[PDB]
Amino acid sequence: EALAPYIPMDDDFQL
Amino acid sequence: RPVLRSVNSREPSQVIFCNRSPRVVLPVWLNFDGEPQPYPTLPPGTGRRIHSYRGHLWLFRDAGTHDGLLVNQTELFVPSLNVDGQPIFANITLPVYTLKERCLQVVRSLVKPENYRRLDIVRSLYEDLEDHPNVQKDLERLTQERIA
Amino acid sequence: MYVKLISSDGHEFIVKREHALTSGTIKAMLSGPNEVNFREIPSHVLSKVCMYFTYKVRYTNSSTEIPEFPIAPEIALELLMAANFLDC
Amino acid sequence: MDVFLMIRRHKTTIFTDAKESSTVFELKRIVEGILKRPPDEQRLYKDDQLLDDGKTLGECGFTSQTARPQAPATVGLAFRADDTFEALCIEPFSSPPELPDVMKP
Repeated sequence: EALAPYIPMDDDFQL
Repeated sequence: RPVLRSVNSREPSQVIFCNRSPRVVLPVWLNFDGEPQPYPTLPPGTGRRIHSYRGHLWLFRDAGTHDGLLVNQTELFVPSLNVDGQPIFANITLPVYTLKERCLQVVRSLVKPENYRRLDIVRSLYEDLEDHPNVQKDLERLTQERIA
Repeated sequence: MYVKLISSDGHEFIVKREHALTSGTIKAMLSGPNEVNFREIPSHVLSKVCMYFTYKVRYTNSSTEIPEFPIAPEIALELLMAANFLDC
Repeated sequence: MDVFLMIRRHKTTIFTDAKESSTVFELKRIVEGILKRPPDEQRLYKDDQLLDDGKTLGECGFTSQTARPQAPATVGLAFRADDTFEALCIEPFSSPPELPDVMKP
């Protein structure tokens, strides 16, 4: 099956 | 089978998108048919963990204007297998635009396209303003450069 | 070593010759086997073009975070015509 | 790191860079190569403050973060005469015209 990227529920962080 | 496409490796690779630019960044994933798909944007100066895969292709653009951006100083980013649990960084930055391109950016940002030819500028610049950045064109361009 | 660029109101800008070659226009002029008159470019524009030279030479091939090159809306049109004329 | 400067006198502006650890005297040496006046005939300034020959540019307040290539820090330059005093004087650049209606908010 085709597996596309995804984003974990998580806060972004500041650089 | 286009030349630029992700491979369906199904092998997980954790990546960290780091937006080291002042733009709102759109990550663009090339799917397995080479068609670009948008992913959630990153505000300036922010990082985000991503679940991607080995051999997938990504590029990055200004989300509002599709100005070109670089990722680890090149056009395309490809996750590799994580060594010892460490994610791969994708450091997104502005390229050094030409001054001309940078001026066109600023002018586009200020002037509705219907009003470009009301500007008191040399006539060859109207078409330059109208020829805004376009991901599909970039993909055709990157494809040719690759062949050569 | 350095080249001197003259703007329309007679401001003189002395910049490293390597930096001035960022301009394709200047590069072709000085390419043979120094002062350049740019009387069509006002000093509020030519000073910014010289900053662009410094910025291109510093940041090209660099792996650092690159800052935006800033352009105030009110100089954008003239700077665009200078950049076009100067090929940079 | 490096600081990026505009050394300005009257209607002359020199774009140059120098190390933050380099001295005011070494910047006068750069100026001497270009404008042919020796260090003991130059006065360099940050705003209205005369800079001491012996201080580094960092010690004078020129730091990499605030003297960047795309927005260089201004160093004022004045020359000495045998019997007169030259006020520091930097001629402003020109002013742009009015922003066109089609570019206004």
